[PDB]
Amino acid sequence: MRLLHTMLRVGDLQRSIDFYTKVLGMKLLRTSENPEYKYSLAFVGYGPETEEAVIELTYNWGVDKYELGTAYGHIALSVDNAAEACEKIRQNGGNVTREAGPVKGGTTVIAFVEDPDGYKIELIEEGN
Amino acid sequence: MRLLHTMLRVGDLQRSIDFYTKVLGMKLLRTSENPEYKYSLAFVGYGPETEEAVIELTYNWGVDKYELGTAYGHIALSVDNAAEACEKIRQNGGNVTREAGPVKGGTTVIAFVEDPDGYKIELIEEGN
Ligand code: NI
Ligand code: NI
Repeated sequence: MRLLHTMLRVGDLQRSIDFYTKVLGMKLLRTSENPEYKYSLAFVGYGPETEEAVIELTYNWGVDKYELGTAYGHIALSVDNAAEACEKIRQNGGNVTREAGPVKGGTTVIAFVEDPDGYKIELIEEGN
Repeated sequence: MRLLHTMLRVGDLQRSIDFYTKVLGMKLLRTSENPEYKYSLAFVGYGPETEEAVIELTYNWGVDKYELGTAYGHIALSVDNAAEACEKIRQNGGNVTREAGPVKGGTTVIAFVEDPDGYKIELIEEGN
């Protein structure tokens, strides 16, 4: 068994695709529409769904906002360069909630940011 | 770059750990506790953190309930036997919201369940 994906509802599909791919470096793997139930999907990721976990973005026609709640935490991604991502993210209008820097008591560089819908993302700069 | 984990706040750590490991077949990869911030964590997954995406279960001391909200969707996992999985889940702390079966106009078998805290999980099956 394997973990396939994490699905998040977004208020604007393209805005989200633009962010994940252009700002975070993922690729748009596939997209679909469901006319019957009025929603669209997009899968974004760093590699093929067959080999690894990705993100499923769901856009319900006409719905631009959701209630985030207090349960869901975040998604953590390995980042090539934390500082730069924060910069890209910021200048790209986003919010950096935790500037890049070594984590408390450790050495690993991490940062926290928010996507366009306010979801939190943890960036961690990390057989063979 | 890769997806590292998805973090979910849980009302009872062991309760969550038992569900993901005993019912879903994941393994407990690591744990930690932090007095400053008052929480404990458990990482569960089908492979080590360096090979796969996993789940970060967060238990905030003395907090046993959160607001799920309407934004967060689910986590999808592959399974060998959706029907069997559903049964195991419904009988061990979970709930089945969508019985195993093919998707309209498809043949791929899927189901939707809820874990002990209400989080949705999508089960995707991989001549009887
Ligand atoms: Ni995390
Ligand atoms: Ni899904």
